[PDB]
Amino acid sequence: KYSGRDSLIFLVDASKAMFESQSEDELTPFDMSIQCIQSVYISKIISSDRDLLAVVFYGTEKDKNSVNFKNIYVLQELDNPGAKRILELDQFKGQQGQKRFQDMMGHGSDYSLSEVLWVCANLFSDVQFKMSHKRIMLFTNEDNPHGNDSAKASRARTKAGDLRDTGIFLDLMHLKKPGGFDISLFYRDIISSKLEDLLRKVRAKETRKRALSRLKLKLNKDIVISVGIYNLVQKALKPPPIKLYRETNEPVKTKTRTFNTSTGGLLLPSDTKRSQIYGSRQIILEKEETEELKRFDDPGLMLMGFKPLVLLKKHHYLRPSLFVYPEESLVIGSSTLFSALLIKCLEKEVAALCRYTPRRNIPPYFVALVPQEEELDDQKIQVTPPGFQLVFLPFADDKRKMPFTEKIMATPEQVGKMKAIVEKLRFTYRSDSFENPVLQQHFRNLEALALDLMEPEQAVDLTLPKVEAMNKRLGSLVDEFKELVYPPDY
Amino acid sequence: QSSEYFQALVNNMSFVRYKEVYAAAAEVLGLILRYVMERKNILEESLCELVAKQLKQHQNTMEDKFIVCLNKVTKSFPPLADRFMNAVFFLLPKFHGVLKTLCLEVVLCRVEGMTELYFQLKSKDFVQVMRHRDDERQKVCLDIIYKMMPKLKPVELRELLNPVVEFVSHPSTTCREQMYNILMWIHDNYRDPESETDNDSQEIFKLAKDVLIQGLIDENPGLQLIIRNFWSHETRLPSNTLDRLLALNSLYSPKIEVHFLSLATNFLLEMTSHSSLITPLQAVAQRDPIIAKQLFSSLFSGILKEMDKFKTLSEKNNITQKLLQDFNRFLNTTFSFFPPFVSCIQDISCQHAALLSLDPAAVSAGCLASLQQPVGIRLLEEALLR
DNA sequence: AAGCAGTAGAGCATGC
DNA sequence: GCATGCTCTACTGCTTCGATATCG
Repeated sequence: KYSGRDSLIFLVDASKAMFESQSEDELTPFDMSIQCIQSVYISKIISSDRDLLAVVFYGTEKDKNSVNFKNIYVLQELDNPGAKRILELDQFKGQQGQKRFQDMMGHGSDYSLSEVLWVCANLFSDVQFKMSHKRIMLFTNEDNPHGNDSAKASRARTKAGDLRDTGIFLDLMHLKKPGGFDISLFYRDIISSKLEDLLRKVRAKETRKRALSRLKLKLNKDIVISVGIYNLVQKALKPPPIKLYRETNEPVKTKTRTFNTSTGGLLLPSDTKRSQIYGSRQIILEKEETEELKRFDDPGLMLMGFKPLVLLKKHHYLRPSLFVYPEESLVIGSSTLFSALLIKCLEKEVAALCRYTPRRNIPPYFVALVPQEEELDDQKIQVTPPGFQLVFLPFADDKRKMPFTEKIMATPEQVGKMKAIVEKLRFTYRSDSFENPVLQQHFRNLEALALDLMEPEQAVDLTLPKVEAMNKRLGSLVDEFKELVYPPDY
Repeated sequence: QSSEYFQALVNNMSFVRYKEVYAAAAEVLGLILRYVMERKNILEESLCELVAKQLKQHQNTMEDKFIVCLNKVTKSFPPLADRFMNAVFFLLPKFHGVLKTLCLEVVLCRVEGMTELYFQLKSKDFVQVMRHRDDERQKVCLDIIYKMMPKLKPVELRELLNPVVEFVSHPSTTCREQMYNILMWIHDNYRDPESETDNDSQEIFKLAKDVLIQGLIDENPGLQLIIRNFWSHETRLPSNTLDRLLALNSLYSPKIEVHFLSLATNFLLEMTSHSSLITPLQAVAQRDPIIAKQLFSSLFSGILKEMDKFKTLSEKNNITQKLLQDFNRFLNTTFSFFPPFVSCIQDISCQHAALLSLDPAAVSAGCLASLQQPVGIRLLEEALLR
């Protein structure tokens, strides 16, 4: 569903040797798990800031749970990612945190069985909302935790089956007790290592989905079809700057009025008119008059001819490009007319030409509808959906005029050198990962106030050239391309 | 053939838009499943599997229609929520309105044979939905507790019993009828008869001896004939002639003093074996207090006048010292003093040289507040003589 | 747009 | 005889929020 929310429970196994250093002076798995949990929260507190995130440690000495079991301590409850939750939770970092967790809850006990999954089910059942994703993140390192009692193994796989029935799925993010993945054990009964997704890869994203307009395309006068006009490249930017009072630390709730008519007083919408000046004479009008002088047509798309895909030069563009899809609020069959029109427009490489009026009162605008056939693969590489695509087209004072009367020819002693240069610099493009410096450092700079660790954090920007690694990679042909034919010579 | 007709039917269950087709589809599915269950010769192994696969398809896309159809299939088919029993408990703190009644209607059916129940029901805060002003929820949630008594330890029964006996001040005679139906077993099989066992196994018997005595002044006769024929049963109030009179002191409970004399002569007058005038006396006593006071005050001394033949010289002293103890208990215990009862005990004691030395600290504060001073003055003067 | 919530008002059954 | 009582669904609007034009 559209207003659906997802859910995640962090189940931490801090019992026997996970609280030990594994007799290894290299890395500690408790601090690794708390670092990974802090990374998850600190990303999703600006990425997807409405899901449900809980933290639960098991195998502890005390207990805290609403069925009142033993060894099981819930810490927080299913709610938003919160600055209080992370400032509370980061008191268990390092050996100072190991000792503070020792004195605060302790470590080590004969841990549970099915009962911890019972606590997870009673944690999910309380929430009155629409849960869409039910995942459990398990941070454990042992892989036969009840390898001396088979009744607890059978009851644990039974209770995990009854958690799989109602729709709960767990993905145990494996800690590294042998470092490499050598525990090829038999844990297939419960499940449906790599940590880099939880570590780094998502410091500035968002999640959303709307439709932006639902318009109808009319062909002659009577053949109408219904299309949803989705937007797929949207230019995200930084959130609005809320206003705040100094002392009481609250919003300001501004208000706005208009007066001083050479008398003072107070005004209304009706007493005042709109106006313009053109050199010497002044015009006056009403607000409905200046809103009605730009009034042409009705909202929708109007078919005004056909053209194949050869005249439009990609020198010509004006705005981003939307994406039209056959929705389902005219008739069961507008999909079929769009499918036939799709097949014919693709195979005869023809593209539609239309007029397009976006909403209730906007001047009309010429668009061109170019088809697109989907691409998927064996492993579902769903890179394109099938449907049509708008391209905008300019009108008159869009295209300006350059000085433009310059034409000088060069000499063909440089083309092979430049071919070698561009074959030296050749990299296969991209799929993702060219993130935003300004928004990125704003995210980090806002982390450094409510988390207030030290300073502005890491601020690498993956859009700078590296001239130091460019010079040696190119080589010493810069001078010969600089002065093979042409000296500047001052 | 029998492979597509049923598929068309269970497939028409999925037509989930209009109310009449799918609810009646589920009901008639329950009828078909029940007929092929008790009529085992035709197979059911296709059909039960088919309809359960439809329901498992149902429960995650939309849930209201899932609980509705499971409710109506279980309306005549018990064993087809075992596959969904953790799903309905998963849904139970999510449903309000009529649907919480619907889930509880489901969960009543598959109890008698289920182990480890009170943990889940305690987790889903049952003792906060046993105390909300709807009526049908409160009837069904007590009919499960009449089923899950003989599976509990007394550690939890004393947590259940603390808001279930808040129902004596409730309207709606079926609800209170249930509440006086569960206490009738908790009294008859927890009688702890000097067995040296427990404090909770003796404490629930105290709080269940409270309500089967405060339930003799209920505002629905026809119900209270049940409680009277419970309390007038052989070896439950000892029915020889005199032991019933002595035992009637035991079920006093000062929430019922306004009716105590009429009830005492009623239990005493039922065990007759004269027909023309005893029955209007039973009829006339429980309407007006003063002639009833006269009737009990004469019945008491009638039996004590017969007792001097039987019940030899030591036993006379034993019964009379116990009776003196009981009357002292009465005057110390009463909270709002009833005048034609306070006068009745101080009028039946004064005429015996075995019950005189009662309690002059209790007679005084009793008859200054009952405003029956000249029976007390006569009692103390009859004491100070002889 | 995406979803919820109310309710106005025309359509089922019995009254000086 | 119309004077009353009672019941279910399509028309209106609410609220959040994402986008867009527009002002400075």
